Amino acid sequence: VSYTIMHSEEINKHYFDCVIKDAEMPCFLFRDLFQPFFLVQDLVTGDSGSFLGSYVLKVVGGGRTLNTIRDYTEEEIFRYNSPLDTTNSLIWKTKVERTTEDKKFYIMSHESPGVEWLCLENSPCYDIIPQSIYPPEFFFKLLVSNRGVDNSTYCDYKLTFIVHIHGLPLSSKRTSFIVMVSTSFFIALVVFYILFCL
Amino acid sequence: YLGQKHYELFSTIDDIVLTILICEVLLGWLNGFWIFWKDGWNILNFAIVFILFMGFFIKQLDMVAITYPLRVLRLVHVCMAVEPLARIIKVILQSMPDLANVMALILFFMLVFSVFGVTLFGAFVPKHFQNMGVALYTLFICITQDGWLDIYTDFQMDEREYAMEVGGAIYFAVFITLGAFIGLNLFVVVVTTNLEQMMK
Amino acid sequence: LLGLQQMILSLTQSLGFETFIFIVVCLNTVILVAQTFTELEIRGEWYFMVLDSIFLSIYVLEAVLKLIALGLEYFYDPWNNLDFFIMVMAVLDFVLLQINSLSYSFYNHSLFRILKVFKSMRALRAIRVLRRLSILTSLHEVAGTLSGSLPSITAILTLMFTCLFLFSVVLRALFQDSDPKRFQNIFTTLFTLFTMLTLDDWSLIYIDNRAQGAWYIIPILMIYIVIQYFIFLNLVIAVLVDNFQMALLKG
Amino acid sequence: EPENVKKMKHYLEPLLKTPVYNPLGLNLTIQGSELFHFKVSVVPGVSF
Amino acid sequence: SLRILKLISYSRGIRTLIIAVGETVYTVASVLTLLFLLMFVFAILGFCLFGVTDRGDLENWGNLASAFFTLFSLATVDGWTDLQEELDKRKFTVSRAFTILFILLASFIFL
Amino acid sequence: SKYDKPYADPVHDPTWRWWQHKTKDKDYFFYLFSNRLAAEGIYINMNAY
Repeated sequence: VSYTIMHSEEINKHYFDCVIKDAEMPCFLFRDLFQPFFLVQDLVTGDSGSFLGSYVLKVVGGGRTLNTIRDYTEEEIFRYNSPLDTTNSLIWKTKVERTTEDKKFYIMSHESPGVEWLCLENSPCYDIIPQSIYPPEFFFKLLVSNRGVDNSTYCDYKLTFIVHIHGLPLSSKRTSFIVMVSTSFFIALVVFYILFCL
Repeated sequence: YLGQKHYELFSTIDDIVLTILICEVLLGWLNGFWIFWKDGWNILNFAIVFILFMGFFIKQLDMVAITYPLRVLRLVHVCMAVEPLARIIKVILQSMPDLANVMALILFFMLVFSVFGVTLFGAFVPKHFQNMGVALYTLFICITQDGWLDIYTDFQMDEREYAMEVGGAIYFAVFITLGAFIGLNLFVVVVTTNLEQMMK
Repeated sequence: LLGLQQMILSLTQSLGFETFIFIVVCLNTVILVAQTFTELEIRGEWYFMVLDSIFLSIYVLEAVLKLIALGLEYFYDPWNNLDFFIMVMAVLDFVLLQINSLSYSFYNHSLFRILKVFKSMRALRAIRVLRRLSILTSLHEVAGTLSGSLPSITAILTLMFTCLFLFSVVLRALFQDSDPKRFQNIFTTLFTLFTMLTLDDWSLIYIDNRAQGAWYIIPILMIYIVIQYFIFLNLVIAVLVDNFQMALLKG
Repeated sequence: EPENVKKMKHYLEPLLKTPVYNPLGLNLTIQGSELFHFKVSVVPGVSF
Repeated sequence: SLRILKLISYSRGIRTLIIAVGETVYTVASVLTLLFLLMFVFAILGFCLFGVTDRGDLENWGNLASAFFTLFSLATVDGWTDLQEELDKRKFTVSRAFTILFILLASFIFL
Repeated sequence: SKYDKPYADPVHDPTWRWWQHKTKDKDYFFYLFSNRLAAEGIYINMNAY
């Protein structure tokens, strides 16, 4: 927790929580680069080490609020978390040179630059609307696995946790729509003013 | 080391100067409260003795930080009354209202160019370019034109060759030189403008 | 409707331009001074750029009304030419954001900073078009007397530029293979000349050049510094003093 | 007073009818012209 | 050097220049007295603001001679940046405002 | 059994979440028990569980 928050406060030099603050669950910004750090916890002794190993990160579920998480399929995971999907369905994208077998997913360590979020045309970001005031919120259930990328232990850690993202951006379609409707309505009103002033 | 045998005498001379000041104020009020209230400089002396006596007789957190500058303000007021500094003080107080417009124009041009500043400020090259009032006062430090090579090394090596290291630097540098020259000129010109009022 | 449309445009331009332009550019400057404000953008970033694009749409409507307007004499106002350039850059950046896709870098690149300073130009234009009323006559007269002696100060800054370029050329010529890491190129050379010109750590230049093996460059540097410093500042101070002084001699 | 003797002082000050201080930081200040005689005691219930 | 000053006591042209500039002695003395009064005011103010509390900032707004020299530096352009970095760590946010007000008064007025 | 939360706490020993807001005034509790002015005369220690 503390390392992730302090890296977020040292890379982007600012941080701000959600409107409904939860102590157990903080919130992460869309504009901030996401570089998670992980811990290995031994429950039988007092040590708690840092996970200095490789892993694969991907989003396996999503919801608008809590208790709205829906699981995804194999080709869905391929469409959402892989550079090899031709459709505009990249939830996120990273610049790194190490990839897994068949180049499908990303191999990341603690020296990776971080995660930049995209959530393109075929994602839950596209055609999303607020339900009230304040920016919209989304929840991403995402797992870290250690299946074929580590040769130091004899079994892999499957950490499938959930994360909160607020401040979700708007589609270019939405900005184009509001701009064009503002232009049309204002020229209509000004032309009414001009004609009725004559 | 001096005050351990002087604190009692310091208290006594404080009382003596306070009582002679309030005696002078009462004698001035004898000629009329209206003329003393309707005056340009007796108001300041009245406020000085009022604050000092309220802090003396009634308990106050005014401390040395109020007792001592009020005394030296009275010193300035008294030494103004003897002739050979009065003309210069008079022309200073005549020059201030003409300096007010120059100060206001400088501050307004400062805001309208600090927008261009803060477009390249905040969360990068920070702690003097952020905080949106500290950025303004750091720009004021830079326009006062001394020791900004610490700032020059602060935004040094954005890409190490050109990046914005050329752009933003030349922008705020030419703005600094133009604003500093214009401000220093306008200051000296308001000065000589009000001194031509002095010798007429 | 030809000239008839032009005269209708003149009358309705007076009325509607006054009312609508004043109210919408007041709201534009409100949201734009709320925009910069690097504390409240984190209490935002989602209601900020949408209103920014909405009022940019209002501004492109302003430019559309000016384009269908009287035309050539519109271009004869330098402020209106600045409006046209600002709006060209605004529609350029708006369509650049609108098309998406692309193949170049993004996510707060240098081009994003170029669009941000374009937004700063737009904010300055909004500020300058809300001050049609009550610029105050005192500072109006002060600025009019300040701008009277333009050819003199332009000539003096031209002499400054020539002298500074000559000093930079001779210094860079004399600083070859003399640890030039501070002034390895033309931009850094002219910036260092500016620092010498502005009394900034030229004593530090002397003390870290004394650590080097060259010494005569230090008398050369001080003599150039003192001549340019005294000559330029005396010139500008005297010129502007007399420039306001003859206006003083009048009413 | 840290947030370690808040409850103890708040409990004790009613029923002893005397203000309760915390040691290891105690400082005295006097404005008089005479001989001052002080007694320092430990509150009951914490020693024999 | 006093002997050299006696050498330069000649040159009647310099004597005429000295005569032409010698009616300003009273004026420059009056401005120097104004400078000394403002220096004294802000000297006692700076000692009250940063030297009385005695939580740092010694020999800058502390001892009287050092305080006077730091104020004379602050009334000029030199040494303002390092002094500002020195004062902001003493838990005094309004110290920056007081120092910039002192600059915009003293430096501009005196010069 | 509830320490299977997938979010890391700053400290191990899940009972740290138990005895955190209450350990600021342990001494007071002892004063109430040694002199017998507390509860049913029960002293629930914090380092015993």
